Amino acid sequence: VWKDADTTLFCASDAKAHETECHNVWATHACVPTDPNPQEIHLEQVTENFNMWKNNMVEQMQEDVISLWDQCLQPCVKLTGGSVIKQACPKISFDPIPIHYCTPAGYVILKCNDKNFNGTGPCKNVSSVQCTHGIKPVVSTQLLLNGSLAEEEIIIRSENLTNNAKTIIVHLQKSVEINCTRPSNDIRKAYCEIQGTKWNKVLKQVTEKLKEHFNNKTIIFQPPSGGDLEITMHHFNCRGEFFYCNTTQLFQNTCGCNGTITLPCKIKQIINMWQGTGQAMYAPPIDGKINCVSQITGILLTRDGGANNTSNETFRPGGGNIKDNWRSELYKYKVVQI
Amino acid sequence: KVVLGKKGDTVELTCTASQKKSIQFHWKNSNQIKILGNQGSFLTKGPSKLNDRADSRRSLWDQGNFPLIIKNLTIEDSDTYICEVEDQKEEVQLLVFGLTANSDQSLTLTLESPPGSSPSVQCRSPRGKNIQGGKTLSVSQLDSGTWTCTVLQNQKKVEFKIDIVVL
Amino acid sequence: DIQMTQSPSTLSASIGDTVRISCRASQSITGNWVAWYQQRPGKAPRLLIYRGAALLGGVPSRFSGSAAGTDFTLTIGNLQAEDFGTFYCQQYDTYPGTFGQGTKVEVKRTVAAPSVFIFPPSDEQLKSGTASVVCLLNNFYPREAKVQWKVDNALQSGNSQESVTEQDSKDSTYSLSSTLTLSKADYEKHKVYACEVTHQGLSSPVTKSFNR
Amino acid sequence: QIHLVQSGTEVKKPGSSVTVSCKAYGVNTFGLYAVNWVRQAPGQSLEYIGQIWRWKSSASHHFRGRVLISAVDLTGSSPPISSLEIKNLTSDDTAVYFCTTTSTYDKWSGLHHDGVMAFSSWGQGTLISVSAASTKGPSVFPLAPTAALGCLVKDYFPEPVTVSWNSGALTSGVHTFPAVLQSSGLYSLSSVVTVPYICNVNHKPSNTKVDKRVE
Ligand SMILES: *[C@@H]1O[C@H](CO)[C@@H](O[C@@H]2O[C@H](CO)[C@@H](O[C@@H]3O[C@H](CO[C@H]4O[C@H](CO[C@H]5O[C@H](CO)[C@@H](O)[C@H](O)[C@@H]5O[C@H]5O[C@H](CO)[C@@H](O)[C@H](O)[C@@H]5O)[C@@H](O)[C@H](O[C@H]5O[C@H](CO)[C@@H](O)[C@H](O)[C@@H]5O)[C@@H]4O)[C@@H](O)[C@H](O[C@H]4O[C@H](CO)[C@@H](O)[C@H](O)[C@@H]4O[C@H]4O[C@H](CO)[C@@H](O)[C@H](O)[C@@H]4O[C@H]4O[C@H](CO)[C@@H](O)[C@H](O)[C@@H]4O)[C@@H]3O)[C@H](O)[C@H]2NC(C)=O)[C@H](O)[C@H]1NC(C)=O
Ligand SMILES: *[C@@H]1O[C@H](CO)[C@@H](O[C@@H]2O[C@H](CO)[C@@H](O[C@@H]3O[C@H](CO[C@H]4O[C@H](CO)[C@@H](O)[C@H](O)[C@@H]4O)[C@@H](O)[C@H](O[C@H]4O[C@H](CO)[C@@H](O)[C@H](O)[C@@H]4O)[C@@H]3O)[C@H](O)[C@H]2NC(C)=O)[C@H](O)[C@H]1NC(C)=O
Ligand SMILES: *[C@@H]1O[C@H](CO)[C@@H](O[C@@H]2O[C@H](CO)[C@@H](O[C@@H]3O[C@H](CO)[C@@H](O)[C@H](O[C@H]4O[C@H](CO)[C@@H](O)[C@H](O)[C@@H]4O)[C@@H]3O)[C@H](O)[C@H]2NC(C)=O)[C@H](O)[C@H]1NC(C)=O
Ligand SMILES: *[C@@H]1O[C@H](CO)[C@@H](O[C@@H]2O[C@H](CO)[C@@H](O[C@@H]3O[C@H](CO[C@H]4O[C@H](CO)[C@@H](O)[C@H](O)[C@@H]4O)[C@@H](O)[C@H](O)[C@@H]3O)[C@H](O)[C@H]2NC(C)=O)[C@H](O)[C@H]1NC(C)=O
Ligand SMILES: *[C@@H]1O[C@H](CO)[C@@H](O[C@@H]2O[C@H](CO)[C@@H](O)[C@H](O)[C@H]2NC(C)=O)[C@H](O)[C@H]1NC(C)=O
Ligand SMILES: *[C@@H]1O[C@H](CO)[C@@H](O[C@@H]2O[C@H](CO)[C@@H](O)[C@H](O)[C@H]2NC(C)=O)[C@H](O)[C@H]1NC(C)=O
Ligand SMILES: *[C@@H]1O[C@H](CO)[C@@H](O)[C@H](O)[C@H]1NC(C)=O
Ligand SMILES: *[C@@H]1O[C@H](CO)[C@@H](O)[C@H](O)[C@H]1NC(C)=O
Ligand SMILES: *[C@@H]1O[C@H](CO)[C@@H](O)[C@H](O)[C@H]1NC(C)=O
Repeated sequence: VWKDADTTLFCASDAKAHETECHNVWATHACVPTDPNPQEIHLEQVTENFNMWKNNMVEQMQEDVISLWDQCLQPCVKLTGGSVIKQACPKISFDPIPIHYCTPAGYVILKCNDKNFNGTGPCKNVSSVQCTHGIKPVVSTQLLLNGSLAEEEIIIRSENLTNNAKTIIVHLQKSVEINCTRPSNDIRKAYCEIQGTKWNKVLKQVTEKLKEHFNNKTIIFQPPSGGDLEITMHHFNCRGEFFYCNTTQLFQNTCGCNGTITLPCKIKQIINMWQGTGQAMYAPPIDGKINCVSQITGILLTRDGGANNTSNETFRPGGGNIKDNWRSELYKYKVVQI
Repeated sequence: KVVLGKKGDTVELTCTASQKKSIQFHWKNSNQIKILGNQGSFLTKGPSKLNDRADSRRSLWDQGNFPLIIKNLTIEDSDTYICEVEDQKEEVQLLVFGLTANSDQSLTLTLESPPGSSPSVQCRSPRGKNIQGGKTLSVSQLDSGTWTCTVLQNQKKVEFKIDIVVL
Repeated sequence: DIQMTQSPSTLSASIGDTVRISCRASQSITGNWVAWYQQRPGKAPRLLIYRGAALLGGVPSRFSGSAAGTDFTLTIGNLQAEDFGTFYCQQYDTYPGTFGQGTKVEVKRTVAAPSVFIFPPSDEQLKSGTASVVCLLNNFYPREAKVQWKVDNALQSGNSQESVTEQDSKDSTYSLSSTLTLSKADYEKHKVYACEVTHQGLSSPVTKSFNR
Repeated sequence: QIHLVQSGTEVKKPGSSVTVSCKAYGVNTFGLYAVNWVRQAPGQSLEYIGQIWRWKSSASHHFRGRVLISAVDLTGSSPPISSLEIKNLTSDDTAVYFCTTTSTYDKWSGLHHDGVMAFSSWGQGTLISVSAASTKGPSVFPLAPTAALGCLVKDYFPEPVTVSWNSGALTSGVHTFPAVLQSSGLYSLSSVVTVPYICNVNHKPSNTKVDKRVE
């Protein structure tokens, strides 16, 4: 009845035309309304295979988010290699809305409903939908924010657990609230508050899950060994401002830990673009309180893989590849041609 | 593919992807320890002993080229390096030598060489006096200036120069 | 449990020829779930065709399939050196997977008569307590040949084992050994030992023999 | 790409048990790749032993209860591993065993049929020799006389042996025949050279470097 196929999708959201928030604006121009009566048909006795690492859906979402960040977050001064490009840099209201990805006629989306599906292998519970769920195009690093939570277990997904260079997605079951704030009246100085209790607890649960994927070895957490600030720090956009949080505290086996954790954040104007090889400078931060309270719903890790001894294993945060962020939401979807 | 380098110098290792585009790549050593790779358009550095003194030209990543630059070489940096680029698993043998005289009678040039090496050292003196030997070259007189000494390994020559004194 | 029987057991072909190798199942396979492999000597078998006619990726287009009910056949056009070897057909219609007898595709060559040499047991072997009489047929074509061990003009069954070399890279010929394994006692109890070889290329039965 | 690397040669005695393993390098998961074990007796065709598919073990009815096929998925330290264990070994299990794998992702690919499939990727093969014979060196005897002359390598175990002439100097006209399993469970072969001279026998398992003259 069907085969896997790569076709061009189309977006669908509930963006409001009167809204000034750029995500809403882009969506109203690029995407259609959501289905008011969405229907999902359970394929009984159907087992379907999935490979979340080869899903063209992700690639197409990537292209949308790039275009959206391009129309909505144009840099004042863009520096690609040696070229210097000056263009307007108006401050905008920037809060990501959910985007549904839908298939054209002749095609349909298969949705794996297995409770602890690692993204690759057979799905004993396949469903069929016309669109995916509402995915916020949240662009982050080290910490996946505002994503979908795992139902029942911490899930560990990697293209290749053996290849240390391959990123490790950590899908959490319980969110860890992170409250990041730039106080009103160094304008470039901010901080992210995290309840140390929850984080420590969650962090232990993920050690266990790592153990079961890595030979009950001892799990060690460390800050990133090096690289760009966007990678060595928890990077994310809040209200149009580019935050950089220092997550050194969050990633170390220290667990008086019941305390509140305050991460040193900085608002940057000069950044490295994730969209591609290029650097961008934006105007100084807006006035007044700048507060984003997000839910940490996943973690991006990277195993050292010394491959010298079985004494221990070490994990560090990373995740500059934003296709891994879309992958973490689109893992349960595939596009097939009827 | 084998390349050499002087102790304290800079070596650049080649990695060319089949495609003229930026694909996830990564430079590892023989022990499978990450050295320098990319996540998206960002640069990441592994826990290797060369975390500084290692860089790449991001400029050529779009052209499909992912160089591993190791500046200020050490003797310990001598190892086999691997450029994984999706299908490619290219490999290269890096060897680094450092030549040092006993001090700033007799002279002895000790060639600091990596283990599992076959050092071949010949030094041309002022007035073009040529001397050959292993990790050690010696002389018992004094003739004292900008002595120059080439090292041969895997049919590849690396040239050194050292200055001396007299009484 | 399906049985696959191939035809022929072996065929002689030249370079550029078109080889037809058929295979038949004990019952009808509607799904055409049959595959064709090649095996180089000493190397693992390579998969060439699946689902009857579907040619696997990386495999030369000179390989073709044909599938009809119980009878399947592999067709190889423009034959070449790498093609020579043993080909197998397999069914995966029903559990469990079953292979055919195999087919030896070998270089055809001008028919050559065998060179017969007889070897009496070495003295040191005789002193070891056993006697091995070795009749040898040097380079010949076809491999197909019969060799008997007549002792005192009397046939002998058992106590005999022959061996064959692979086709020579250049001579495109075979060389064959035949060994009669007796005790020292049984060797002393008989007078004349003979090796009679009969081959299509001989045009006459040859008896190379000795007495001791 | 995929490269199935199998364990080394096993020389075990009757009634014993042997476990071999297949390292499926380049395989993402045995959830998309089914593993099939197929053996081939010396001079014989291929016979399917069993499989593991969707993490469900199975074996041909020919091997029920005698065979154990297991597999573990990809880890941080190693590729996906499959393993075949065989109990109550006999001389009729002296075959070369193959670890083979096949992608089952595309449900409408001709490769596979609901657990029954062709075998796309083949391992190196692993030989298992089952015999009561204890490892033994060969007695080497000269078979002396256009003319033919050869050396007889007799009653050795296990295989193989490497035989040369004039220490590799002589390479033309030589025919080293494959070992024959004698009725006494020992192996024996011969190397004949045609000439109008010494034998160089090396049986590494027996540490015997016998070189003997002929005439
Ligand atoms: C992504 O998500 C995916 C899912 O979410 C996830 O998939 C999961 O993958 C894992 C693997 O990582 C799966 O777990 C494995 O399951 C394997 C198969 O298990 C089944 O089959 C075996 C064997 O079956 C025979 O025996 C039983 C008798 O009990 C028979 O009834 C069977 O029919 C069958 O017999 C048939 O086959 C015979 C020959 O094959 C025939 O002769 C016979 O006639 C029949 O045809 C069963 O025993 C298993 O059942 C047991 O467990 C269930 C519970 O699930 C119980 O109900 C049941 O009672 C049993 O207790 C099951 O049916 C396992 O082989 C495999 O086990 C290995 O790993 C664990 C550690 O995790 C080891 O402890 C274990 O020993 C095994 O390791 C062996 O193999 C490795 C590598 O080969 C060796 O290195 C190691 O040394 C070890 O070998 C040792 O044991 C050998 C004997 O077993 C011995 O020969 C060796 O010498 C040595 O001593 C493992 O558990 C899991 O099922 C998947 N999950 C799901 C939901 O499907 C995927 O991994 C995820 N991916 C990522 C990247 O995260
Ligand atoms: C997840 O990440 C891991 C990283 O390790 C990948 O594992 C590697 O997978 C590739 C698969 O090709 C392996 O590459 C192959 O290794 C073969 C030998 O492997 C071991 O064995 C020898 C001794 O026999 C050792 O010397 C060697 O160091 C290895 O430990 C090579 O022989 C292969 O080259 C041969 O294969 C091809 C045929 O496929 C031929 O064309 C070549 O001529 C040549 O004969 C090949 O290099 C690699 O070894 C694996 N692990 C390592 C180095 O740790 C996984 O691939 C990856 N997951 C996925 C899905 O890719
Ligand atoms: C992750 O998800 C959390 C929510 O789970 C999200 O926090 C949300 O931030 C938005 C925007 O920052 C908040 O909504 C705003 O609330 C402010 C209050 O200061 C209002 O001023 C905003 O409306 C103004 O601007 C509008 C134009 O767009 C005008 O129409 C309007 O009149 C107002 O002037 C707006 O309502 C939202 O309340 C929080 N949500 C929660 C639960 O706190 C966070 O930003 C997300 N982070 C990432 C990276 O996705
Ligand atoms: C985020 O903030 C982090 C601190 O909150 C930053 O970490 C610091 O990074 C600097 C980089 O130079 C380090 O400076 C070095 O410190 C070592 C000593 O390290 C060891 O000893 C200290 C005790 O003082 C111990 O805390 C460590 O665990 C080590 O055992 C010196 O040897 C060097 O000379 C140099 O001074 C800091 O040590 C390090 N601080 C901590 C607490 O680890 C981090 O760099 C910030 N991230 C970014 C992107 O700016
Ligand atoms: C999110 O974090 C900010 C920053 O800590 C919290 O802001 C506080 O708000 C109360 C009033 O509600 C003030 O009295 C405090 O002075 C504020 N503190 C700071 C540092 O600004 C805010 O309460 C937090 N929201 C939560 C936890 O839901
Ligand atoms: C290369 O790195 C080495 C590191 O050794 C530098 O050597 C150090 O340099 C300072 C002087 O600059 C000395 O005081 C230290 O004792 C040296 N440390 C060691 C371990 O040797 C060297 O300066 C660097 N050279 C270049 C060209 O970058
Ligand atoms: C299977 O999928 C259906 C929806 O398609 C869901 O209601 C059910 O809970 C799922 N069962 C499991 C075990 O995930
Ligand atoms: C190791 O993990 C295995 C299963 O993965 C479990 O049986 C065992 O109890 C664990 N041991 C420790 C010390 O965690
Ligand atoms: C092993 O195989 C033979 C079949 O030849 C059988 O007689 C014997 O009982 C088997 N061993 C056991 C423990 O059943």
